[PDB]
Amino acid sequence: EVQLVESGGGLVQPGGSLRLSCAASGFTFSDYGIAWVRQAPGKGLEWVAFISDLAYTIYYADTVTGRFTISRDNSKNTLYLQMNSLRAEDTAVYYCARDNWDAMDYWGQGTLVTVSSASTKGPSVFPLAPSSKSTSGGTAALGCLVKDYFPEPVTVSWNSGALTSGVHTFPAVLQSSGLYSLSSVVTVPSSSLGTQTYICNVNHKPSNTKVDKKVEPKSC
Amino acid sequence: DIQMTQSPSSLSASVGDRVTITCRSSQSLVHNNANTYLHWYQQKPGKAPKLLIYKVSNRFSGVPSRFSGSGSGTDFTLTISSLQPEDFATYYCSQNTLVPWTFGQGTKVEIKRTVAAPSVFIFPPSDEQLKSGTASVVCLLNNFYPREAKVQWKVDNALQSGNSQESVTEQDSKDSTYSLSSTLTLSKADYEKHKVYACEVTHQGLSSPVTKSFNRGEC
Amino acid sequence: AQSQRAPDRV
Repeated sequence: EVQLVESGGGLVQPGGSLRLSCAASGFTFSDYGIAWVRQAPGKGLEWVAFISDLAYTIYYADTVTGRFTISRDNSKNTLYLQMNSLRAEDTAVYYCARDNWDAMDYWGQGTLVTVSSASTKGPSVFPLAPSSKSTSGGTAALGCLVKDYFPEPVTVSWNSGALTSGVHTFPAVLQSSGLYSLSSVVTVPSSSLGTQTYICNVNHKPSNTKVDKKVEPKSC
Repeated sequence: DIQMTQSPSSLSASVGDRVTITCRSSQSLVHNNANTYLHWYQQKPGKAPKLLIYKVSNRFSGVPSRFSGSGSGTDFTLTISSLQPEDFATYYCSQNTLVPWTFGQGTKVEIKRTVAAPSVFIFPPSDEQLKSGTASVVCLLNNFYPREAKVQWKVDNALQSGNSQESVTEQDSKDSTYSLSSTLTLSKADYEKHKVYACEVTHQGLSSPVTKSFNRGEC
Repeated sequence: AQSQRAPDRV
């Protein structure tokens, strides 16, 4: 029931600014200190800022000091991190974590900040239809191609979350064009093909692209 | 300023094995209040870290009893008493006694598993992608172990080199396997001037390389 | 150097 929800992340030009927001819920917010911790893609955890209980003490990481400002509004149950003069070195999933007074015990799911001069692009969604040349069998595979978006992240589900078994959503690959592309694949019984619908639910929030793609067999 | 060094940075262990992860401080983590703020985190793929152990040895709410902590001053330890498939993750120690608060590098735990051959599927480009002018031919290697595999692309016996990308899934939390998609990307112009699209896969669980192929045409 | 490990309430 304890939750911290980060928002306000996104794409920013280098030198630009963002204000991250963390909406607290399910505890006494005014009782606890709140930390920010960031994780650059494929990298370790880096602590960045702390605001105490009533804001009396505030800590920054040297890497961040002067540019980032941590603040809170106890009456709003919200924490803020104002990030100025963003370098590429700041690209990271930024976590807000509540501190026990001994440990950061509850973290939010994170908001991704991408510092880049590239521009947002929505993806195209294409079906990966079951069986090539030879039809039928015992276990089939189908999927969706989510092609050519920037930046991360993209979300993929199947049948609005009702289908999870056999699902592999692959990490995105950065193509030579500076655009991302992934596949989400599912294995299902062959006998089920044509007696059930398979929809992939694609969301790319940064570009307001939200697409439901039906995937089925064809003629050849 | 406290440097947190973990040992090892990664490891493979079988299910049921005892696994020990070491954390080293450059400075005592005993606070002035006599407490020692060393904590351990588990981070699974694309999820936030979860608190496992706080203050050296305290198991956090809902943490299974096979996870424990140990140590004093400079040298600390995380033990997994009997490793389970869901225990795949990166583990981090952290200190809270001094500012800045610091983490170790992480120790990635992989689950060692019996060899499993991939299931190989090939997908021609949909007509709809074709209309946008591109062709992606996808090759899926499903539920295999170990992670290493080679995928070779051929178009009418012409070797394809550098025009294909691969993505591997993180180890599955239930059956401990990996999956891999290789995407061959062509112009639709090029795609339509050729017939046989073949994916050749090499893997330890495969006696002999397996080729999945199709013959072009919305036929 | 040492971090505050008690709330601003104290």
